[PDB]
Amino acid sequence: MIQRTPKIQVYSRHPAENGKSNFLNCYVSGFHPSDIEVDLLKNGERIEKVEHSDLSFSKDWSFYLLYYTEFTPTEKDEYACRVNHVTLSQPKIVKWDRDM
Amino acid sequence: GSHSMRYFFTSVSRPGRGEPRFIAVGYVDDTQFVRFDSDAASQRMEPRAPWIEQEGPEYWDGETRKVKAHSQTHRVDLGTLRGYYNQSEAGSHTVQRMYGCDVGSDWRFLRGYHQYAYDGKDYIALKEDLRSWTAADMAAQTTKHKWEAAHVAEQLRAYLEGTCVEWLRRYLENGKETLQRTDAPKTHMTHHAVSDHEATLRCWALSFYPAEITLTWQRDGEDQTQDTELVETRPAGDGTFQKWVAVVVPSGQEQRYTCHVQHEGLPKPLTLRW
Amino acid sequence: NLVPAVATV
Repeated sequence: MIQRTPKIQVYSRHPAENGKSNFLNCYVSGFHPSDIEVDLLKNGERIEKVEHSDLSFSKDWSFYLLYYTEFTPTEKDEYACRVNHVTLSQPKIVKWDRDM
Repeated sequence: GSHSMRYFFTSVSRPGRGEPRFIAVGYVDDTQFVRFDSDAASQRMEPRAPWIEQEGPEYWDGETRKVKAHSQTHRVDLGTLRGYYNQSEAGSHTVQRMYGCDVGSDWRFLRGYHQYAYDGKDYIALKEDLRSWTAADMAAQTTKHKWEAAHVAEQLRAYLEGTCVEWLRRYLENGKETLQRTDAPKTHMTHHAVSDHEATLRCWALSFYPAEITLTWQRDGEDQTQDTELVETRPAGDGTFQKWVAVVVPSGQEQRYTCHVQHEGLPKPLTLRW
Repeated sequence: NLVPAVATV
């Protein structure tokens, strides 16, 4: 079986400003097979109300998914995306960097 | 500019009990407009864009029936392919199908496609002439013989040149306010210092539609690829797209570097400096 | 608008 590891980007839908409603995105792509686990995290804790796109794939057959939750950024709260897949020995964590 | 309609289908077998998970999505250009998920309560093709809701109950009945037929073919396929490849019942396997049509600026047929994969690998695809098949291996060659006897290419060609083109034209008209609109990237640049000698410049493109775009760096008016990072184009989640490209530069020399943006929503290429 | 029929492999 071909096994392709997910690429991960974590970012906001709109320019990130404190006190102003936004959406936190975790985009997973380039992976196979399609079974994958994805959590958005607030200060290390799993966010409960997380939705995701319908499964689709690229020309090379690798899958992609967008996971997203409503959020209001503040100065102190830290955000991340946690991913597990068959290709990963330990879950991979990517921190959201607003300064990018 | 050119336009496309494309359908994507994934089925994943569930060995212990029951039928496979089946997910179908439909697109016009970079806009998803329909979906079917076998794990969903409704068991109907669902709208995912306002302009498709214009279509009446017959449309939805018809699409639902067809997408359920697609799902059953895929279920049969998983069993046959398991046989062709001498695999057990213990493992989960995957079939993937993509098909659709491209039209140019005049909205006339340009090309059609229909390709199929098993566990992430090329199985069989229709060729560009829509008359013949590309089979990757001897299992796929068996299918090719079967599809040749039954004149499958002929039926697909008719859809791809006819209905496919005709219904894309129809969709582009009904959704013209969004589908026929281009959204130009909103651009800016950011600065970071790694140390007192090395700096990072990041060129941003946001809120653009369609997804196709080119971002490149120049140094003193020459193209610069070394010491750059270019991320994959990513969905914002409101239907628009985002991308950035970064370059590492000696601190103090920022002014030599320019970012260049090409997009169909820009009549002229855009240039940015720090 | 989906293809009317999908042949099995």
